[PDB]
Amino acid sequence: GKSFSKPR
Amino acid sequence: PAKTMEEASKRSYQFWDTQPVPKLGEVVNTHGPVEPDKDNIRQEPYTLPQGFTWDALDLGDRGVLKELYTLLNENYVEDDDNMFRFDYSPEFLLWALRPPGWLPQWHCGVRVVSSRKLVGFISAIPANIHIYDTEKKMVEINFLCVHKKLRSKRVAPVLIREITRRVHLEGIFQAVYTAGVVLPKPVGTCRYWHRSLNPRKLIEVKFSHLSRNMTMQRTMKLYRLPETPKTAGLRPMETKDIPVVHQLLTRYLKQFHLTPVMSQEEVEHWFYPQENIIDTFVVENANGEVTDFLSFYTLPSTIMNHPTHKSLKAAYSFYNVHTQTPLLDLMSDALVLAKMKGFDVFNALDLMENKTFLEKLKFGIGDGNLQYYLYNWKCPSMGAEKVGLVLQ
Ligand SMILES: CC(C)(COP(=O)(O)OP(=O)(O)OC[C@H]1O[C@@H](n2cnc3c(N)ncnc32)[C@H](O)[C@@H]1OP(=O)(O)O)[C@@H](O)C(=O)NCCC(=O)NCCS
Ligand SMILES: *C(=O)CCCCCCCCCCCCC
Repeated sequence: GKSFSKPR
Repeated sequence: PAKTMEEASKRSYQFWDTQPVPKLGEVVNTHGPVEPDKDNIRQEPYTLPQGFTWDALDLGDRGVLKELYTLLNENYVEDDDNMFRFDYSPEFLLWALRPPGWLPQWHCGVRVVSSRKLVGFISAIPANIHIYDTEKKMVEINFLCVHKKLRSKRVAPVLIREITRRVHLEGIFQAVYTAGVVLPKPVGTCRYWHRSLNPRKLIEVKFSHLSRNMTMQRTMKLYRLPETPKTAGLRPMETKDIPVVHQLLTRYLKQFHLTPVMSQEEVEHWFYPQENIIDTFVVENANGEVTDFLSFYTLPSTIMNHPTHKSLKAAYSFYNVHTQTPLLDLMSDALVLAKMKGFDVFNALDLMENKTFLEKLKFGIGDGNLQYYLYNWKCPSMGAEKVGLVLQ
């Protein structure tokens, strides 16, 4: 992305 | 930077207020450019702070490509907790940055005059974009990066204005881009979801946590996958599949409101398999006809400051087209294939029809939004399920 996500 | 939209409307945007984008607060009921095309373009590069110079990067030079790899490996996007950082490979960067139509002046680097150290970058690639009822030639902006030591010094606005200028010179006046931050003004807001493939590793590195009421043994059994895919006739895409994959993609995308319009050459570039970069599998049925395909690209991340686990291997859902195989079955085989190829996690956004399978296939919702933006184009926002564009 332009965003490193992780499980909430 | 703001993460929530409500938190962003308390913010003032000293740079974005000067740009032809809608204001965060206004509602858009029109379809068209924010401002007319310019018929004279500034010929001179914008001025950088003293001691820094522009340098267009020849990514065909192995040494220069490696400098960009290192800039991004050390300074590009991190998660919120500063535990993980994208680790785009050199060969992946070539894939992302030299698609058909790529231009050398659009690989826009900034160097320290004395040391020549690469400290900044921004890129454009050309792309034909369908937005509601309009097809426009645009650019896709990506890989905006300022060295950590140069941050908060007004350098990113100069990179943006300079790439804008260099794109204007080529006759293009619209762009599409994505950000994890809220800016004026999202055309669409998507959400990353994650499907564990190696739950143990993910927990040890604190990418994920154990669910409140279940054990590690349970978590491992929960995420176990078959050893091999189930869809009849699934195989890797070959050169002979380029036309039908283009056909399938083009027809499938018509149902969304923000999509690329790819030539057959662009389809070859973006989907033809390259190990450790892009995987595409087609379904060739009992009659020899290709009726579906799945695809995902390879993007590992550095695990920062960890003594044993240094990298996290992630697969990213790309474009998945179904016409005879159920999408749910297609994506289950994607997961199995990613597991087989050694990935630790499988990521996918909630755009296109992905919400129809995310929960059923045991994805967990992420903490990061991916906002989609258009530059110099006014149109109504759309729900995630109407976004049909995936960027690297
Ligand atoms: C993004 C990055 C280039 C910004 O550089 P910076 O030194 O922190 O920001 P600057 O001081 O140069 O100027 C900030 C201006 O550019 C805007 N801006 C910040 N990040 C932006 C981004 N990814 N895209 C577009 N504009 C951005 C800011 O909103 C601000 O404009 P504003 O006054 O209207 O709010 C830098 O932080 C970076 O390299 N981050 C890691 C890679 C990355 O792109 N992360 C962004 C994910 S959303
Ligand atoms: C993430 O790296 C994307 C960063 C987007 C920065 C803003 C770009 C705005 C559009 C500039 C090009 C306009 C060409 C007409």
